[PDB]
Amino acid sequence: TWLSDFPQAWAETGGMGLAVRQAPLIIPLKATSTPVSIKQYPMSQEARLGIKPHIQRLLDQGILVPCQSPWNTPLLPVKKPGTNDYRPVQDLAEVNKRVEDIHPTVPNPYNLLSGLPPSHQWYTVLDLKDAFFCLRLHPTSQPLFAFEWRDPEMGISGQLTWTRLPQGFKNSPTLFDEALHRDLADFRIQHPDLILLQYVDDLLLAATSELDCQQGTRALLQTLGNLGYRASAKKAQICQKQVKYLGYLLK
Repeated sequence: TWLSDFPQAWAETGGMGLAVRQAPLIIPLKATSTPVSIKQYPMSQEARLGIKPHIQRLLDQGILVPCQSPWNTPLLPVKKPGTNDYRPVQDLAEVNKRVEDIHPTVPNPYNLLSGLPPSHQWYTVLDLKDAFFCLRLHPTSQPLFAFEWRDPEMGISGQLTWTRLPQGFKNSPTLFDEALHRDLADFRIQHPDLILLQYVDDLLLAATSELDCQQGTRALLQTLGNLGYRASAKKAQICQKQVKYLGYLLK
């Protein structure tokens, strides 16, 4: 129904996204910042083989590429509770510390919803999958996020780094919010009878009736697909009068 019509708007059917209108991002440093190289902490064999699959996937998607840089931060295998699944988690504290700050133009998780008029009772909530990875990193800033990766009988031994905005980077939330705000501006002007709330990668569309919500959602998904974003079809809440958004429950 809603999936078949917009295959490029869903993560499950469109694959990894890529914001086609966003130029590669350059990351400004603080004036006195200098490169930091924290060597990779030793890792249990179970851990390394545990994250290999995630690292390999990332490399297949071209999100990770080999490199060599004077920057380097530790990669930590984070054991998922209950299961024997390890997720690669990088500690960018030392890098975040050296990057120039950005003043979040982000409204607020509360004052946001409080603006919603009671006149719009129909909602559609969407969360974008791997939002940060949809924004590319300019090759000049890529070296900042480098880390070590080695695996004997695998294929490589050295440093890897990201070609997309990484997790753990203090400025990703804001950078993605601003980018998505730029990409969805026209949508707003083209649909003044709809209310569009957006906080980083979580979206809420409000209409004055089930019909407008239906048509508004179709237009939104269409727009997200064209742009290269991907929402979670699994967690989507389409044209409902009661939905949960940002932890809050609406009725």
